[PDB]
Parts: sequence; structure tokens; C-alpha cells
Amino acid sequence: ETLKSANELLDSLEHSHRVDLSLHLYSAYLLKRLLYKANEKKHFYEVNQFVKTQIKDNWTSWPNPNTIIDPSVDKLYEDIPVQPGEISNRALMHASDMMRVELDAQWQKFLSKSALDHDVTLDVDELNIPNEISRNILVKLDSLFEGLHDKIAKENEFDVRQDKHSNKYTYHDLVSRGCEMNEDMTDIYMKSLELYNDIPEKYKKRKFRLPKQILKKYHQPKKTSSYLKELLSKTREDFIPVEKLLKDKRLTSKDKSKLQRLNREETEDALNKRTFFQVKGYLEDENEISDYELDDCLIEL
Amino acid sequence: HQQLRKYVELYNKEVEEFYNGAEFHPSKVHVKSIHEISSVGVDWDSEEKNTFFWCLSRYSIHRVDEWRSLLPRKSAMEILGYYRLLRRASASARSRAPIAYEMSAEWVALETKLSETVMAITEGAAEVADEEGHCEGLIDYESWKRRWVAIYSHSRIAEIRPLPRHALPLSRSATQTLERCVSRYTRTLLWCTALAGMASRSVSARASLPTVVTRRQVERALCTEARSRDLHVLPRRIVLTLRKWELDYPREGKLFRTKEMAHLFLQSQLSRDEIDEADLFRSALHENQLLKWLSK
Amino acid sequence: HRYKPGTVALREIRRFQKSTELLIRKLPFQRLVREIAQDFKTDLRFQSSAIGALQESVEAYLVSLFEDTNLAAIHAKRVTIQKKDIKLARRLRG
Amino acid sequence: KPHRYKPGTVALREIRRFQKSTELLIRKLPFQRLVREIAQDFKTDLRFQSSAIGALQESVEAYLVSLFEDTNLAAIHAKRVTIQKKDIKLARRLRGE
Amino acid sequence: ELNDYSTMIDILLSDMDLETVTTKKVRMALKEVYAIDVESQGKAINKLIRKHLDLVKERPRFERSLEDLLKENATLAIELTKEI
Amino acid sequence: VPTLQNIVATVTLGCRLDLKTVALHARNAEYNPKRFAAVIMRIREPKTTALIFASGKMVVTGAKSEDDSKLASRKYARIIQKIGFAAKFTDFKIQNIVGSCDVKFPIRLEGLAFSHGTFSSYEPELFPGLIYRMVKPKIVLLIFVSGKIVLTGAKQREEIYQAFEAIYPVLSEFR
Amino acid sequence: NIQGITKPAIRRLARRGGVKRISGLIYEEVRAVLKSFLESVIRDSVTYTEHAKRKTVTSLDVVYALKRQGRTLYGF
Amino acid sequence: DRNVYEACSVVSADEVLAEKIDNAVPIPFKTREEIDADVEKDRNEGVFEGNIIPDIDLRVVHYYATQLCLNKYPHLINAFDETSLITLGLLIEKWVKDYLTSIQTERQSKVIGKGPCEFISKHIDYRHAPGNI
DNA sequence: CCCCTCCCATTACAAACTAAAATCTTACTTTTATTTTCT
DNA sequence: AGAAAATAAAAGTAAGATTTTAGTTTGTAATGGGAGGGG
Repeated sequence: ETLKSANELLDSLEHSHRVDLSLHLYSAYLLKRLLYKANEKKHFYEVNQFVKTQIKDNWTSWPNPNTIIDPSVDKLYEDIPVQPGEISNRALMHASDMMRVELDAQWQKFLSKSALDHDVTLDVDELNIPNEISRNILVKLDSLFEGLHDKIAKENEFDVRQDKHSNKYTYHDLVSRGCEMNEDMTDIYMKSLELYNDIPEKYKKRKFRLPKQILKKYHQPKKTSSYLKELLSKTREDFIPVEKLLKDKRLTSKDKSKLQRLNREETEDALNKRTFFQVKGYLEDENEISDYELDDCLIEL
Repeated sequence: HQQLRKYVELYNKEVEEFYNGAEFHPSKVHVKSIHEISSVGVDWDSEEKNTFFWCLSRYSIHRVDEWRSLLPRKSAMEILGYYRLLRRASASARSRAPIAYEMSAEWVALETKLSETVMAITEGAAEVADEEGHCEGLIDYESWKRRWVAIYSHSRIAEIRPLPRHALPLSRSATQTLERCVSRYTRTLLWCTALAGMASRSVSARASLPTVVTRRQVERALCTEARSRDLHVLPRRIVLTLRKWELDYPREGKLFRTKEMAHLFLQSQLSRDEIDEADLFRSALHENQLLKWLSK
Repeated sequence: HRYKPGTVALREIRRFQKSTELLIRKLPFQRLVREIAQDFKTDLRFQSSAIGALQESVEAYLVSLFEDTNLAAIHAKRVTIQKKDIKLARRLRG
Repeated sequence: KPHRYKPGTVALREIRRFQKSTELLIRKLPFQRLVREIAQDFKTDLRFQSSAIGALQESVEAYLVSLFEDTNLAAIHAKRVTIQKKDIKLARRLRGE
Repeated sequence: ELNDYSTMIDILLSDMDLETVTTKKVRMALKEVYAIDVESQGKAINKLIRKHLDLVKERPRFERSLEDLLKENATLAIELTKEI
Repeated sequence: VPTLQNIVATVTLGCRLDLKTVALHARNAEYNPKRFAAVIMRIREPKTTALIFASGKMVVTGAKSEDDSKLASRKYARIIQKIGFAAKFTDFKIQNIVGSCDVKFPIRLEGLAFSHGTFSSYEPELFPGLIYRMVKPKIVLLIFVSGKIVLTGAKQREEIYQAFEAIYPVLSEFR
Repeated sequence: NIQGITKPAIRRLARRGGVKRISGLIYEEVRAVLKSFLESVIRDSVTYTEHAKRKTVTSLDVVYALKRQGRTLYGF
Repeated sequence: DRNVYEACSVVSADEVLAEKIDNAVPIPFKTREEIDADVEKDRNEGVFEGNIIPDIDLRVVHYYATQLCLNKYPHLINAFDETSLITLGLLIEKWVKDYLTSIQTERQSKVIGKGPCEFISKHIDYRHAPGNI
């Protein structure tokens, strides 16, 4: 009967819902953000421990020597321009081949949408992204990662040299990196605000309150002498970085919990402002210096 | 005896051509264009074709990302697409280049005299030197005057070998531009060090979590930043200045006064041709027609 | 009626050939590339496409330098470029 | 008008002399006010250590020294008697803006 | 200024063979040597070339080698420096 | 109002197709007549899968829109023609459009089983959802526990929207 | 072997940049710029090849070498 | 499982995450249709255009980034989170659209206009010439 | 197995200090560049 | 017009006084391992 057709219809929907990664990465972001907002005013220690120990960082952290997952999309289509778990140049060349497939899909999707608006029929034999264009985009993507890696390597060498002489990335960093590559990230920044700030405000935090059973599990010790005030008075430096202060063993769990709550609130405001300005650019003074022009070269007698 | 005015128009006309240099009939360009009823493709106007070919000579197609602004209505696909057809057409076309004329040593001697004479008359129209700048401004020009008499006056560059003892004076309009330049760079520097560490908060020990900028972070930012950020390091500038001006200085002694800035320098560093004969003849004729024109 | 792709005029082909022709001869440039490789004590071998890519990027660099060199001559109210003009452009760019 | 027809040797004393904090081209107090004003654009509680302002000053002074060197080279190229605005504009043009 | 352009045309015609001379060829040579803008008053400019092209059939064709050009260029250059 | 997901187009090729040769010529199309008597190939950008018969009839599956299905069908016909079999693109016909929407209101499906059980069936063992068949316009729709009402069997966008509008008040009530 | 780049090559290159007349003593200076730039691109091309552990230099290595200098190249 | 990449390569990643937290709170899943529904007011105002969630296959981007980093940049292991991968897809989509946009007026806008469509245009009359395709 | 508080050994490092290298003051001679007289 | 002489400017030489840099010492906070308990 029609049940088999309906069963096949249901399986396709479930298969499509499983395959797409963007919505699953977003759901992980929304789960962590909603949990903190609903449980930051009270029980910050419980929710921080609950998130950190159960929804671990390695849930979405990448890349790893593990999770070498081959999409293998170049063996599926023809409308296009290795042993499992292998890490080699053959795998790298294989990875680039499937990247060009993804760029081709974006190229054809953009043109097809524009053609319909402007009422133009397209020749299907020329919709392929040009090889020179795609090769340049792959170089750009490669240069994006080597810029991040170069900064880490140079910073490590700087720290090592000073020591001898003396003796995590989020969408904020990706936006900042694009600005360093002299790209206009105003459009992406506006889209990032909607996805990461405006949409989560629609959710009702009352639904994401931690249950009593979980709260009792992650209880912290109580009635312990605080050491932050004594530590701050006797310190030598005028300012103490929060990251150094969070890992210090002279502070009790309650001391760190209050600092972590304050740090999370202040960092988010600082991160939002930092990428807002980096997108805007430092040329806000608008006191532009005129360029060497034709008028500066002519001779009058 | 009017070579001076004749040279001036020659210079002025050449300068305009060098700047405003950007013939071709309008046509529709399509990806299937093959060889040398309605036409199909994208419209390429005469001013667009002229701009495309002039830009191609002045900048390679590899720099299309920059000069595509001169073709506002043409996307990078259309510009690169047009280049692809022409390359295919040119290689498939039947075979059969402007040169720069090599001038004699006598011509450049005459031209230098003409150019120097022109600057003498036009020197009266130049802006005059300023009176004095005070401590309200960022730049202290007294230090610059002391530098020139002590460092740059010893330069061994042959082309500028007779060097004035004292630095050249600056006009008032020039000083304003320099004041604006350092303000622009200060914004660039702050946005690379102060804004970068905006997200790293600290605890006010000797009392919110403020953001603190330290010399450790500034030097780290200067050394580990991308070289395209054009961030300058003072100890690195000193060695570059000595090489640039070919100054002679002792090498045994220590260049930097303090170990900290000497250390900072170390951190930054580790982070029978018939073509020729034809061109010679054309150049000799080209110089001949110019000399006759001036000799009139 | 017939819908036909717009033809490229022959004067457009000649202008394109004038603009994009590789002015440096391939053989002398190839020998210079080999000398640099052996002067680096390098056993790596350069493909023909790699040599062509090196050449076509050299012309783009040289043309850009001559454009800056002409600006130096213009600044001195001169219509011909000299050795001192290239030296000034090199010093300021570097 | 005076000229040095024999380029001597730049001894280390005046090379080291202008590495001092008091001999820098950038002035102490005006640069501090400029830094604070620019930092005021960032709507956050941002503070500078005393040594941090000095470190920024050396970097800023390094840029101005480079700009002055190229501006003077352009002025000498044009045989100027007074450095003009277009000499700065030419140097910036040949520096890649 | 029209008489000034006439001298330029006379100089250009004195050193090119008249077999393949075209009004466009001389007009191109004007921009190549003297950088004068031919687009403005183009019709007036073209009249001068045609007028001058009739007068160059009288004299005969004299071809001077590279050596003759080099020695005469030196004479003109050193003489021009003296007036300055 | 509901968003369509799957589109199936019916395109007939005038020529007679040899499934064995086209599979070898195609880069990634897989053909095995033992299980299925059609050539399977997919294109990336439209994300459409086409079934290629030896008789020349071709049905594509996975288009996000009717116009995209025509574009996807053209590419499928172009690929077949590029082999050299002289296929022809004629008689384009959309045969089924599948649309769905989420009411965001959790609705129990047990009540709709017996409130109107003549044209609607709910076999919990056979299907997790409720089978609902409404007469006019002719679209088959399924009721789920969460409320993700899906619609299938329509022809164009005008009909599929009106089907939702008729059942919009029904899904809002019967909590 | 730097003399392989002959005089006519430089004269035509200068005209492309807008230079109409040249001194005639600049050829040696241009060749110095010729070699110096060629050193940097070859050095980075070989360096990028070692990091890929390959035994030859291809056009992509030159493209990546120029990208590190902020220069674009199109592989037509 | 231990990853969302393995969970997205009958049980979905949402179910794995729900059992990872013992179903303490509902899992906030937002489909593409719902995501666009919550930005339609700002989309109408023109503050932004296009989709805010990438359509590119992030699995392909992840595999390329894995191979690139594990072969050349070993210091980037585990250095990114979910938001970095989502934003990376948006930035890659931006690079492709960069090669197709132009300054077009109707004030001026930087959009995709006449040019790229007509440059590869083809008028087809299937009624009389169905062989063009 | 991972959380916590607490211990304790070592190391980092700013402050104070000593010391040696650099440089400033005074005076002088000697080389370099400008200007006046002369042919 | 050019040279040759005159004069003045500049740099070089020196020693003793004074400032700056470089080395050492030292106190104590900073840092991380570890045991122990508790779940």
C-alpha cells in the first residue's frame, strides 16, 4: 500500500536531518548558551561543572588526529570539475578535490538565483567555476590557516626566547582574522549577530533551568575561608590577569566561581565590542591624506 | 631661444598621459566567442574595452582584484572571462610592442639642465617654511635637526653625495600632514595591541574587570604580528637606517644602549641581436626629432 | 533570427597580444633559474609550468617598479628615467 | 647651504644618544593624551601601564623616523629648499601608502 | 598654436619614407614623439597633414644611417646646453 | 506558507537509451540491473537524483523548486546527450510536490484517530504518525506527535498552500 | 648568466609601466632588481616544497610562494 | 559517541547529545526554515542579505581543514569550536560571491546583476529546437 | 576517576644594591669647509 | 674664473666627574606537584 512510500518519505527526512552538520553545530552552541544564561545568576558553579564535564569541549573541537571522517563526495556526482584515517599529501590532494566540488556548488547556486531574478536562461555547459578562480580561493583558505598557525608558532618562540633570556578560537577570532586579510566583514558580522545574539534571545530561559537532581550532584564545599582578599592585598603587581588567577591553587572553589562568573560576563561584552570595532576599521578619523595626484605634478610659469 | 617653454609643455602633456591614459567598438562578450540575427553576451562599452586593455598592460591580470574598480559594472568573473577568450583567440590567430627609447648621455645632460632650470623658476610658488612648533604638538622637530647633523649627514649615497649639514626646513602644510600621519599610525598601532587584547581582563588588586596593556604585550604584538601590518620596531629601524643610507659605523661596540632593546631586536629578527640595432636606430631618430623641435 | 555569441574584433586580439606577451625570452630566463637553484645547493627540480609562473610574475613586478620609477622622475620634473630614479624607488619601497 | 664633502664615521655615541626616551621625536605628554583619546573610543575600562605607553612611543617614533627619512630623500631628489606636502605624498606613494 | 603644430609635422615628415605615409600614421607619430593630444581639433589637425603631404613630393628621399644621426644629435645637444 | 522539500519531475527522452554503455561513460553513475533497472546519478548544486530508464523516461528527485527541477533536468539531459546518444529534452512535467510546515504547537494525534476515522487512519504499529486523507484539493497529509505536518501529492504551489490553509485551524485546536 | 635578459626586453618592459624614455645606463640596475626579486620567490618556492616533502617545484608552489608576499598569481 | 562529527557521519547527533546530559534540558534544535523565520523582520529592513546559516557542506570544510592542519600546522589541533566552523562556511561563501558582485545602480548597491548571467546566457526554444538543451 | 583543601618544594622576579661602562665638562689641537684676496 | 691663501668651523684627544647600564643579592610571592579526603 502507501505505507511503504510513506516509510520511505519519513526515512529521507530523518536522513537529511542527520546529515547536515551546520544545524547540529548550532544546536550545540545554543544548548551551552541557554544553559549558562538560565543558571548564571544562581548555581553558576553547578552549570559550569555540568557543561564542562558532560558537554565537553571535545564535542565540537577540531581538528584532531582522530575523527578523520572522509565525506567522499567526489565519488558521488559527475557534475563536477585513499585508506581510511590516512594523513598524507594524497589525502590532502583528495581533500582539495572535494573542496573544489563545494565551491562549484556555491558558484552555480549564486548564478542560478541571479538568473531567475533577471530572467535569463543559462547554458548548462559553462556553469562550472573557472579553474583559475577556484584555485585562488583554495589558496586563500590555505593562507587563512597558516596565518593562525604562524602567529601561534611565533608567539611560542617569543615566549621561549624571553624565558631563556630571563633565566581556542571562536567566531570572534574568525571575523578578526578576515579583517587582517583586508576583507570586508561587515556583512558576515551582521549575520553573526543575528545567529549568535539575536536568535538566542527568543528562547525562554525558564525551560532551561537545571533540575534539582543535577544541582545536588555538583554541590561545592561551603563554609570555607576566602583567600582572594588576603591574596590581593599582599600581591606585588598592580593588576593580576584573570587566567593566571583562575589556575592559582591558593583560591577556594567559591572564590574561583565568582571570578569565573564575572570573567564570562565581562569577556562577552569585551569580545562583542572588539569585533565590532575591528569590522568597522581604524580609519574612523576620516582625516584622509590626499594621494599623489595629477595636480601635484603639473608646472605653471 | 625658447626651449624652456617647449620643455614645459612636453613635460605637462607627458604627465597627463601617464595619469589619464585610460578605438574599440561596443560589442557583446560571451563565453563562446570564438574567432576574429542578434548578438548575445554581456555589453562591453568602448570606455570599458579601453580601460580593460590599458589596465592589462599597466597591471597584470593577476592584479585584477585592484583595478577592477575602474570597471564598476563588470564583476571579476566577466573580466577574467574576457581575458580567457582573448588568450584562446590570440593563440588561435595568425601571427603578425611599444618600446622605451634609449636616450644618449648628451640628452640626459641637457634634460637635467632643463629640469633644474624649471625648478628654479617654480621655486617661488612653493609654500614657505613654518615659523615654529611647540610642545603642544606630538612631533618635536628639534630632535630631527639634531639627528640629521649627527647621523644622516654622513650618508655615502653617491647620487646625493654632497649633503647639507642641516636638515631641510618644513612648510606649515607639510607639518600638518606629518601630524595627521602619526595620528593615523597611532590608531593602527592601538588597534593591533590595545584592541587585540581587549578580551583579556584583569583583577584590580589595589582597588569590574579592567583591561590592562603592558610593555610585555606591546612588544609581543610588535614581533609576532603579520609583516603586512607594517608595525615598526625601533631597534630594527636603527639597523635598517644605517644600511639604507650606507653610513659607516663601528661594528665592535654595542649598537643598542640597553640589553632590553638589544633583546627586542633579536626577537624581531627571528620572527648580433638585430632587434637591438633596430631599437637603437629608432631611439636615435626619436631623440633627433626632439632636439630639432627644441632647436627651433 | 539567430542568437550568436558576439565576435571579438581582430584589433582586440592584436591589442591583447601586445599587452600580455612575455617580453623576456624563455631560454635565457630558464638558464638564470637553474643557476639560482644550483647556487642554493638545492637538488629540487623546477617544472616547466613553475618556470613559466616565475617568469610571468617577474614581468608584473618589473612593470610595477618602472611605474614607481617614472613617479620619481616626474617628481624631479624629468621626462626620462635615470639610474638615480630606480635607486630612489628601491630605497623607499624596501 | 653648508655641506659635508667628506662623509665621516657615525660613532656609536650619537647612535646610542637618540635611543633614549627623552631624545625620541614623539613628545611624552601629547602622545599620552592622544593614546587615551583613541582608547576612549573603545567603550571599555581600558588602562595602560606606564611602561606600556613608553613602548608604544618607541614604535610610533620608529614609524615617524622612517617617514622623515623617505620624505627627505624625495625632497633631495627634487632639489627642494623646503620640504613640501607633495614630498610627503610622494614618499607615502612609493611606500605602498 | 596651429603654426606651432606645423613645425612638428615638418620635422616628422623629413625622416620617414613617403611610400607608406598615411594621415593616421603621422598623427600617431605626433603623439609618440611630442605627446600632443590629437583627439581635440582632430579635423583641423588632419587638414595640416594633408596640406603638408602635398609639399613633400617636391624634395627627394634622403636616408641617413645611424652614424649620421648620432653625430648630429651630439651637435644639437651640446649647442642647446650653451643657450641655457 | 509551508516549505517544500522534494520535487520529482518527469522528463522523456526521444531516443532509446542503453543503460550499460551510459554507466561506463558516466563518471560516478552506478548501474546494476539485478536489483533496479535504472541508472542512478546525482548532481551537486541542485542536489537532485535522477532515475534513467532504457526506454528514455527519466525522473529526477530532490529539487528544491519547480524551476530548479527544470534546471536540474536540463543538466541531466545535457550529460546524457554529451555521451553521444542524441537524447532530446521534451515534455517536462512536474508529477508531485512535497511540502511541510511546523506549527510549533505540540499536538496529540490520538484524538484525530477517532474524531474523524472514516477517511483518516492511525495504525500506531504500522506508522508512528497519523494518516489523513482529505478530498479537495487532493493532497495527502500526515499528522505527527510533535506537530510537523507534512503534505504530499499536490501539483503546484497554489494548491499546496490552500491545503495548509484548510487544515491550519484544525491543527491549532484539538490540543 | 644574468646577461641573458637582453636590452630589448627591458625597453619593452619599461614602456608597459608608462616610461617613455630611459637613460641607457639603467640596464645593469634593473638586472640587479631582476635577480633580487627572483631570489625571494625561488627561496620560498623551495621552502614550500620541503614542507610538502615533494621532490619537484610546481606552479602551485610558486603561487603559494607569492601569496606569502601578498602577491596574486592566476593559473591560466 | 564522543563527537558531533561522528554522530553526523538511525541515531542523530541530537539524540547523542541528549543522552550525554541525561535529558536534563530540552535540546535546542533550530531548522533552516525556523532560523530564517526569526530574522525575517531584520531581513525586510535590509540590515543584512542572504542566509545567516551556511549552505556549504561543512563536512567537506572540516575534512580539508583536518588534512591541511594535520600535515602543515600541528599547532591548530583542537583550536576551534562550533562557531568557528559555521563562520568559516559563511566566509568561504563570501569569497565565491566576491567574484560575481558589481556596483550596480537602480543610490548604488554591490550586488549580482546583468553581467555574469548574460556572459553564459543561452536562449533555448524547446518548442521547435529541443536539441539545444 | 575526578572533585576538593592543604601542603611544600622550587622557581620567578621586583627591589635594593654594587660596579663598570658610557658619557658629559673643560680644554686643547688638528682637520675640514667656507670666504677673501689675488692672478 | 680660477686658484691660493686666510679664517672659522668642526671634529678629534685627553682626563676627571657624573650619569646610565649591567651585574649581584634577597626576600617572598608565585607556581605546580603531591597527599589526603570525599563523592
